[PDB]
Amino acid sequence: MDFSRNLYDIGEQLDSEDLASLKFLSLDYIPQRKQEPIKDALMLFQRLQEKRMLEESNLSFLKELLFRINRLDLLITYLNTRKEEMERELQTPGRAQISAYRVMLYQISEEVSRSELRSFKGGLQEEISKCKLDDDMNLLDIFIEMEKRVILGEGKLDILKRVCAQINKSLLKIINDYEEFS
Amino acid sequence: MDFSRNLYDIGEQLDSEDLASLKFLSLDYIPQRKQEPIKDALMLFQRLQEKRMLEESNLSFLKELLFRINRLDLLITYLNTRKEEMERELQTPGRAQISAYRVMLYQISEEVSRSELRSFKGGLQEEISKCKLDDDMNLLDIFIEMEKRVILGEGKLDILKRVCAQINKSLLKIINDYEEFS
Amino acid sequence: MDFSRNLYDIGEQLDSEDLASLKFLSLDYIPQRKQEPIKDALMLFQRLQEKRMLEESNLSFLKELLFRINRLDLLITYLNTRKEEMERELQTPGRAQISAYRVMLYQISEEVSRSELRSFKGGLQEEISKCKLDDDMNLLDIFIEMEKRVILGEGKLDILKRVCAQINKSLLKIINDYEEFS
Amino acid sequence: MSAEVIHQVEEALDTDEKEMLLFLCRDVAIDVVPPNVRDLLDILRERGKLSVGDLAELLYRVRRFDLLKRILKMDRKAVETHLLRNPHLVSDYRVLMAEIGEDLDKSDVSSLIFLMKDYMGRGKISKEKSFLDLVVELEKLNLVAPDQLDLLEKCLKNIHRIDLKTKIQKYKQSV
Amino acid sequence: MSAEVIHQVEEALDTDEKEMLLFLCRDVAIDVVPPNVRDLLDILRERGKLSVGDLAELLYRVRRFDLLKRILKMDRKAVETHLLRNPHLVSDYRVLMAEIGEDLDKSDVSSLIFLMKDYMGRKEKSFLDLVVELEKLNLVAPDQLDLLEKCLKNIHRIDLKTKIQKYKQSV
Amino acid sequence: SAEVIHQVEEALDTDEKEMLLFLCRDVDVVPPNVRDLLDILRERGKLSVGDLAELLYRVRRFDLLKRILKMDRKAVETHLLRNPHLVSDYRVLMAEIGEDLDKSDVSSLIFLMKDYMGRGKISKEKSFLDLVVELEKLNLVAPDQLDLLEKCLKNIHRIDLKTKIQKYKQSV
Amino acid sequence: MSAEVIHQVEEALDTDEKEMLLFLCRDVAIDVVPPNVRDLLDILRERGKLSVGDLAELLYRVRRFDLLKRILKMDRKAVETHLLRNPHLVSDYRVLMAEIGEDLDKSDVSSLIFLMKDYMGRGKISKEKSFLDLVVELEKLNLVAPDQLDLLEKCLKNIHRIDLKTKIQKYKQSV
Amino acid sequence: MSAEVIHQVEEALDTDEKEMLLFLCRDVAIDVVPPNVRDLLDILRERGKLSVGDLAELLYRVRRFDLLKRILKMDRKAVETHLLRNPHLVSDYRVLMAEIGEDLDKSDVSSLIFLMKDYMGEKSFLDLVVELEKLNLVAPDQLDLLEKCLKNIHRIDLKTKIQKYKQSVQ
Repeated sequence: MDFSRNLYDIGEQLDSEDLASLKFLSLDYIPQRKQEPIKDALMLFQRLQEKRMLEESNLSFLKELLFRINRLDLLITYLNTRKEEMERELQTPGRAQISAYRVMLYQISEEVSRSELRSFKGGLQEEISKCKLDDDMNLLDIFIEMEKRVILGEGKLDILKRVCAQINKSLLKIINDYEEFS
Repeated sequence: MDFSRNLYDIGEQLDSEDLASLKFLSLDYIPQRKQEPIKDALMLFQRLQEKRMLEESNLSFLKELLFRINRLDLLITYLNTRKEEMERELQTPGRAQISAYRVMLYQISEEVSRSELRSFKGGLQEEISKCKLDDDMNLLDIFIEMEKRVILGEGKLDILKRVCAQINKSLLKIINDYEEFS
Repeated sequence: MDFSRNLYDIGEQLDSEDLASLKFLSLDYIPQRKQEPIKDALMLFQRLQEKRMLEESNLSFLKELLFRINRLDLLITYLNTRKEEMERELQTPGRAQISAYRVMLYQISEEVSRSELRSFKGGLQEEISKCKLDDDMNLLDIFIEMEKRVILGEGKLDILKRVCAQINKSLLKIINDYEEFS
Repeated sequence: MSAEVIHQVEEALDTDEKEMLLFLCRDVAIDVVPPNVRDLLDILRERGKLSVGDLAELLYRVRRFDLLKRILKMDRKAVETHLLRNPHLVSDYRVLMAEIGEDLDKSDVSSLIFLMKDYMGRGKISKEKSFLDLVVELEKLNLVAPDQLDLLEKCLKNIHRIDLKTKIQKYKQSV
Repeated sequence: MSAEVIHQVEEALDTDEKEMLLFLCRDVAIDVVPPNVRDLLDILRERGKLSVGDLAELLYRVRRFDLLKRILKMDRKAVETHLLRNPHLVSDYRVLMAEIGEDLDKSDVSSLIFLMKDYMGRKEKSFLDLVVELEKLNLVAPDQLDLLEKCLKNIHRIDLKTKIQKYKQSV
Repeated sequence: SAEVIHQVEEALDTDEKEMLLFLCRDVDVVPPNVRDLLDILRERGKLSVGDLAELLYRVRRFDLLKRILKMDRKAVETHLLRNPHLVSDYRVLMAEIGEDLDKSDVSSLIFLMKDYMGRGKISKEKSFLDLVVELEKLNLVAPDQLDLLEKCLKNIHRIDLKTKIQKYKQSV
Repeated sequence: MSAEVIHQVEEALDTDEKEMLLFLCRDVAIDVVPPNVRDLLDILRERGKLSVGDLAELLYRVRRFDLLKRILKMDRKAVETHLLRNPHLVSDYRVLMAEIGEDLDKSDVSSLIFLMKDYMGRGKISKEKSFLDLVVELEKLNLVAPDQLDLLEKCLKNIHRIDLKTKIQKYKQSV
Repeated sequence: MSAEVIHQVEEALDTDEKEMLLFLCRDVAIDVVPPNVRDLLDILRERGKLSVGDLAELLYRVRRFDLLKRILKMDRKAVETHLLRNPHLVSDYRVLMAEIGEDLDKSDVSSLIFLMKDYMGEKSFLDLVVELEKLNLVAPDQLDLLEKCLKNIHRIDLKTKIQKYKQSVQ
């Protein structure tokens, strides 16, 4: 049972914030209904095992998830893989199992402080009511809510650019880089 | 119930800052998942008890923990142990259950003022995102975040030396002494 | 509800500095864990009430505490008690529940100016870390830290005399008077 | 009336005013205790005491006239005129208590709970509770009554606020 | 008496007062454990141990005076006189335990549980549940109360120790 | 075989079993027992290895497909490319919609649809499939018309599901 | 038309609607009361009082329109028009009772059985009961009648429900 | 030993105590599994394995000293002396398993279930123990698997308990 022990050890090192980030990044393969009762890494690992995306002989998706959240130490401590190999594998086209849109959204979320979050919520007071986007929700929840009303998506990004222009311009640089990827 | 009462009385004198220091010093035996839902010393003592590193007949770890954070009044009052005994015990190899690297990190944390902390953050701004530039961040959180991205391993100290060279020479002296001990 | 109303009236007059002084003066009856979350006189009064040291039948403790902080107006207004009555009560052995150690520490802290405080801190840089030597800390914090590090106690007073010998002469007289009384 | 208007009203109301809405309907349905806003509205729908006028009055009480304009398609002048010529769904005592609670900050509830700690205990007031919750507790202890406000007036005088005492005097003398 | 009063009482009470009522009535109906307040009140009515005065006294113990004002059409003076004349149902020990549990906050009960973990074999709980568990292990009895006194002394709560001493002086 | 059926039925869940029963309701009255359902399916002769593979693919359980049926995702994809004999696209769309709703959404839906359905029928602790079958019995939701479902989804402020419905309409 | 369609309707109905169908045809079945739906359908077939229109009415009264479209090949409007121009197998009292029972949950039926446990046998209702069974027991004690509705209205108002009371009053006014 | 005694015992016990007692009497259920605790008590009384001393022992092992003081007219000291004098009805292995299961947390038991799910094909620890015994993996003589898993989940106190048991019994 060495594999299960390794998975449990990996899951032991993830707190609430990292689990939330993993849940948001895995929205392309886990629907909302199966994601609501998830509160610990073991449930998420079971869900991944259900679709045969993670197993004894297939750790590529787990490596990608752990690298995209900048938990580099867990990659080498347990999975025995360094940063250079992960970058080389990911840079190859057609090998990434996560769309660049989700990665861009997560990276934008990571680079916003609390005051900037309040500014974002205030700038989103026109299209969406302030009550639905109060102080309780964080940036990822706001992104999910925008995705729900198809105001933000793969083909539509104008509202996001206009809102982000008020706060900073480096975020616009990230969006432009993502566009250059397409 | 003298033992439990003794532990409760000891825990009564540890405030929030000392609790955070104790939590940081015990990362080698308590993973992040258990670390997160702790807000008082009693939970930490229970967690240590469950690992059988602190019990009725064994109190070395508690004495070491209380000595490392420079709290000797509790040692001399509720445990009847003085500085000389602890120093002789620790000088003997094979009796220190805390690696010298963690102690060095904690001492550097104690040897930094607010302006020097801001300078430290500005120096680390290059390779670490602005998300860790929060004013609520302390030096221990910065050290943990550095350990996350394998830039501050026990064998990798070049970044720490380079950043500390812009603040003071005492930090470099401490690091050099640790490496001389090796 | 005369008793609670009088307690609230007494707590209304005090400001933050007097509250901090009282919090320092109440170390032996309220440990650090209960001491820190106090932000107003009401919390301290409630904690004292839980310990059955401040009630309608016995109000000598509050009178002594107010006399210590040299607030005769509060005693004459909300308690209508003369200073000489409190002096006579304190003259009786065993009536005062506060050890003379804290009284003499507060008396020493009373008569130190800011420049003399900085000189005092500079004279004790050996046994005190730089971070705890922050300029915002007053003499009471220094005394608390010295008690914590087991360098200044009831039975040992060498370091205090050694430091005070280079600053003022009246402090040595106060220490000598305290020693002669005991 | 319809379910859609009820749902739209529910989804557009913040959690801050949910407490006031729950407190205002205590007298309307005191035989039952409602858990949240949706269940309370469903209960009033069951009792048949919910209509356009009553809902307009309730929305006017909480000062959310924009919802009245957008959803109820009515202005506050019309509902004010209607209420002036119709019996009140909510007692004036409840709206007075809500108005007094709205004029207080977090530094006053601590003073009030400290003044009257003898009747209650630490466990009951351990959590942060607004003025409405403390008033509900006092009513449950039968210390405050619609025709008996002496204790609350005394406390308000003792907490160094006279304008609220003037409002209490106005309410007592007007009724 | 009639089921209307029982139904109104069940609807009016909240969960905390429901738990307190269950504990207060636990001693008298110690033979059969009641699942809910409804079944307990039905059993009390059937056994003949329930009357208007007894129900009023129970509500007074739970400290819900508006219910007496509204349902039973009584004021606290009448029920106090009835207690003075009619011998009470709930013992003084139960009301003393309720009084002690009233004043203990969320934090102190966890510390007390931690202190008592040595004697007891074993989440978040309430002081009523803790004292129930202590009574089950035959550690706290209406005559044996020294253990609780010591454990309250060690937690730095002297008013509750004074209350226990006053109760012991009562008997 | 026969033991493989028992192994498959022992590793499922209550909600998954309910979804499977709802999917198989297309082909009389559905029994409440999964083992009885498999027995009846084998008796009717519609049961097949490819059909069972497609059925398990529709519920996203590829691990069971490889563990018991010795087939991969590509095999069932090719079998679907041949023909989807067992189930219809309408039930697939219903299941896909039902798997993208959380507890708050179903609560709002059952609150809004209290006019058409009595309070006793809905009760509580019900999933979206239960509401779907309740509407189907009343002949309100069917492949021919989806106006009520579309309006209900519009009211609860979820337009992506409306786009899914429009995509299904344009596909057929 | 035949017994095959009768059996098909029997097997296409779940257990919950079996009780409703049995309660609907209690008055018509005057010889014996059957324990299953198939026996009742057989009794109607033997008496000759069951036809396409009668079966359509029975299925429409229980709101199972899909079976009518599939088997009977009729929609809601056609069967409504046919029933409005033909004698009714079931009286309005039975359908009113069914509609009243359709709007109650467990928390309300428990309240009713607890309140009315005294009037009927305490041990008679040891088994779990529903609203239809409660009405059956009430009629067995001759407490409720097609012309007597005061006790039912009082019991409904006891649990603070006015909508059903308004429906009962409307039915009384119509007759 | 009257019917009222067993009726009161069955009525006063709680659901968790009922399940623990049902597990603890596994050995004497060779004839058939008892669907209910009342049936188990009736079988024990009719089969001669139930007595005042035996009932006192079972009540002692479920920590219900109030019933012993009130119903069976006994105290802890007397029943402990009887336990010392007479051989135990139930082997200490079941008691050790029950004590271990009484200490594990919900999160810990979920993690243990996830770890052990590979060997086998929400659930309390007692359910996991009976499921494992159904697979003939853990027995009162072999405890390596459970000990290793408990060490792997960073709960070493229970490992020490199991080692002490192994030393004591043999």
